[PDB]
Amino acid sequence: NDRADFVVPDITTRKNVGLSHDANDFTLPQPLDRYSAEDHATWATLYQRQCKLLPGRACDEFLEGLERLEVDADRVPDFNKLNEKLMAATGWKIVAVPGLIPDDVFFEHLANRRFPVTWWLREPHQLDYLQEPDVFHDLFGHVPLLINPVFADYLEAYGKGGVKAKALGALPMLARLYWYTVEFGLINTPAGMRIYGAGILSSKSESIYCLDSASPNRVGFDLMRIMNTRYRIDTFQKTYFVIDSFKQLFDATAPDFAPLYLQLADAQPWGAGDIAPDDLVLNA
Repeated sequence: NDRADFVVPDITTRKNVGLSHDANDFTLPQPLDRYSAEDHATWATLYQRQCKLLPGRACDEFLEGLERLEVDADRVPDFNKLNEKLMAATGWKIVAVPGLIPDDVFFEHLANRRFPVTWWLREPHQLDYLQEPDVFHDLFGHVPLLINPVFADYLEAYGKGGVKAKALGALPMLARLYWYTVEFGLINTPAGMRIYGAGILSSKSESIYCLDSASPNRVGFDLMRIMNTRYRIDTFQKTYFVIDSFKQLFDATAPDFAPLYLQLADAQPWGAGDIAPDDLVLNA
């Protein structure tokens, strides 16, 4: 709009009217009075649809975590109550945030075993991986995996490294690492390829596509390749990275990343659909 810019408000803005958030850490008390009977039914529908698709697809740790933490199947979970179990089982807790938050705020939470969860739920007509993460993507997609202590330690170390990053170019590199592991990672298991990425596990379409399709590349995890690989947000992934164990992912954070950012700082990144000379790729 020329000069008098009227725009479509995003869902984050509409849902948070009248609500405040901490100026420093972006947290707020979860607004339980804001979920309508309709939102509880949307949660229940999403949860049930994913639980029929996950067998043979989600890694075993994810399934066990959903069982052990008893994530509510029938309504949006009460964060405080879930935290009673999550803290005792893993040392982590979730904190409510309004929607997207600055990277530095996000790293500081992970570094301190706090996983930020957008509190609001998508509306009825927006059932598959919309614009902006919501409570189902954030809570259902990430929280169960924290039950694996190695994956929880990976996230804590990932956060600590983000807190420390200063080199220009470090942020896009860390964003690609997070996207191709925590959001869209696959893991090879004795029983076949399985999924551990939150952006996949909370999405009906991604859950099916990542293990069924011939078009995408499935490449073995390689830290430096991933930090130098672009990703697209509004379409199915063109490459998925596969780990062999959560220990391999954790061990990847062992080195201090400072020298790695400098090494990649002037590199042209790989396209999201490219295959690099040093990749090991899934056979067929």
